[PDB]
Amino acid sequence: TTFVALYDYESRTETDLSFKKGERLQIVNNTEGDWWLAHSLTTGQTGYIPSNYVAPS
Amino acid sequence: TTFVALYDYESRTETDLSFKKGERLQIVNNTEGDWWLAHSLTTGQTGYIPSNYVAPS
Repeated sequence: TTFVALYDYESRTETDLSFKKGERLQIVNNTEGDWWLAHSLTTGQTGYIPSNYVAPS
Repeated sequence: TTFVALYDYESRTETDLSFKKGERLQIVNNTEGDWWLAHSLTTGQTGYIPSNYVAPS
């Protein structure tokens, strides 16, 4: 339930969290679900999606 | 391996993918892992993190 960072991470956008190796993090349950990097076979566009918006074929 | 969108999603940043209900999506394996919304107990900051950078307490 409480995780520890193994590496530094520097934020690349306004929505991600920067953290330093050793920081203690708690995951936030939320309605979007985990986010996955995805590719649209319909549009050819690519980027992150909220997993709770999709289902398997 | 191939997912279907259950809902429209409109992109909120430059890194997320917009898609319409019914679109067909493939997930992209990558080194960051799934992303989780997280809260830093060290800094009080909050936002998304790459899951493969952390481990359980």
